[PDB]
Amino acid sequence: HWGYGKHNGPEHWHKDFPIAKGERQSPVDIDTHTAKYDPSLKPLSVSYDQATSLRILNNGHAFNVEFDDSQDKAVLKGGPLDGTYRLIQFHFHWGSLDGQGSEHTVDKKKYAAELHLVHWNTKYGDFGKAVQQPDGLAVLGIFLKVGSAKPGLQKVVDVLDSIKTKGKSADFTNFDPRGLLPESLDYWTYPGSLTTPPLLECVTWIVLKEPISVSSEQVLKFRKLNFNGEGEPEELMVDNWRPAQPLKNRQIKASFK
Ligand SMILES: [Zn+2]
Repeated sequence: HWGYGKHNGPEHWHKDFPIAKGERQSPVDIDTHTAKYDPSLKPLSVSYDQATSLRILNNGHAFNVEFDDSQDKAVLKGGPLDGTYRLIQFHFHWGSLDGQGSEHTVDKKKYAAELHLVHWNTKYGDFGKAVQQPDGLAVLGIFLKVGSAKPGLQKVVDVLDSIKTKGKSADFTNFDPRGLLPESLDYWTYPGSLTTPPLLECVTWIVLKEPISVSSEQVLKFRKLNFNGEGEPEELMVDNWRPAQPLKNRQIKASFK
């Protein structure tokens, strides 16, 4: 149904998913002049040494790099979080041009793309149970700007030809998500939602302050993916981002001074 076209884009989602107009929707604009340092946040802990990637899938909206989440292999803990959150997948949002593509914004600045590492709270047993809880998910968001290449992204870029169209997948084992992280783990955090239907308000967002750089050639390969299925008219997979939503009765907290 839903997508990012003219006729089915974000501004339409509310008809089928009324929480689209909810109290804790994502993404948001992060105003660096109102987010406040919070000395209570605990250090953040990204433990990806035992991550087992399995497959990469074009779902018609983005591509997901999927992990084995049936044990505590790759987990996020610390920061704002209580307990342990297991990595299930990562995906990106990106633009048709370098001046747009991110979902979150920083002082209204749009980055070229945004990476989402999605993790679910083990206290709820499965992903599908977790998304029904306000503290069910933790999403680590990382901005991408265009400049030098990101070596740890190339293995992703190089498999994209094999998943050009909706419904295609490829084996994608032994990929190390640590190669997608910036140097610093300074972050902003707030409570919000999934940014695609069903838009559930189940996410603790953790948005890193430092972007990673990718090359123009890397991003150009993202933009050659298709929203459509095999043999259908080509619709390039670009501009698969939701714009900023109202902050409402939320505060964005900073991990850093
Ligand atoms: Zn996302």
